[PDB]
Amino acid sequence: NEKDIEASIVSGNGTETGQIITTAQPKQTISYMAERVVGTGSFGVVFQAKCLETGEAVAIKKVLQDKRYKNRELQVMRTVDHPNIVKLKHCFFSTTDKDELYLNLVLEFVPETVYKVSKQYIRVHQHMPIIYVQLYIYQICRALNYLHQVIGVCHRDIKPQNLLVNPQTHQLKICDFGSAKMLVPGEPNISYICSRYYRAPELIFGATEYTTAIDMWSVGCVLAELLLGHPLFPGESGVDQLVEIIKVLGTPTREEIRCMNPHYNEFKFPQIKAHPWHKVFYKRMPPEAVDLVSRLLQYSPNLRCTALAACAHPFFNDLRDPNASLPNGQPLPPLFNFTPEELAHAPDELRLRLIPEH
Repeated sequence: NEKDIEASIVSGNGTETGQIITTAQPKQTISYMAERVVGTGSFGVVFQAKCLETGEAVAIKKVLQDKRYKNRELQVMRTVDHPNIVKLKHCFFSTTDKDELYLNLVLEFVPETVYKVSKQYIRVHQHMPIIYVQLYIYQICRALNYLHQVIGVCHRDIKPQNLLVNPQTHQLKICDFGSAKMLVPGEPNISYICSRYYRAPELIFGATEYTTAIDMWSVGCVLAELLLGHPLFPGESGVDQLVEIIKVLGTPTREEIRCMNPHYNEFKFPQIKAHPWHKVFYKRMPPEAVDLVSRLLQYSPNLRCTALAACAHPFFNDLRDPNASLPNGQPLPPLFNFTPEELAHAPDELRLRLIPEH
């Protein structure tokens, strides 16, 4: 089936064009001038392109087709439609002499990432305004809710580089679903996923039956990173990453290790007392921020927050203000324009806090 298509290339240092069919009843020529790689990954590279027909700049993720492990990326991409997840526009094959097959995913062009924006603030040695922290983290959690509930998929690699940012609207969209999977109880999963800094400690203790909570740990770590202006848990390796977590949270209880991975059994380690959240962040930093960070960063995944619940956290009261705006006067992005399926997560309590009076 598939119904993915071939490309044709025009090359030679002067230009770099790829020609394509769009979709269909009569198919139509669509072309892209390639330019400027803006990221890689273990399988493929993301590069900018100009759609020669329309004019629209786009971001084409060239994925190297190596059997290795699951795709699922295209499967998810086709069937997702939400303001805070990236829109797939087209997909095609970009094969060349010998080598092998490349699958190209033509995504909408969003320039900056959270990683870039954070680097900007950090290199001026001055912290990033809370408004933005609230907007981005809120928009992650919203997207996560849709993924977890509507689509039923766990993104499974929430990291700053996988989060696009419009510098004008300050709209954020989740990127790169190479690691995403519909988590099924019973059928065991891969243990070793998610960038190490943002990796939930279930995955560290070799879990296999894990929930969507792993992504909510990741947003916990992103949020911390935005407040701290540096990675909260900068692990060098799996073991060093574990310790980095222990330095803040303290040593896990046997009950907590149960919740994380029952099969693991004992954990040979001394009992380090937790370095309290209060002394992890500034006195400046809003209590609501620390409260959220702490609820997101727990060992036991069940006690961890859910995406939609997080969205309704007091920390995002500011965003729900009727007079709320970007610091340059311009309005906030779409925040509360929920679809009914988005809010199929029952609680009316939640709904009421979630959508403001306006």
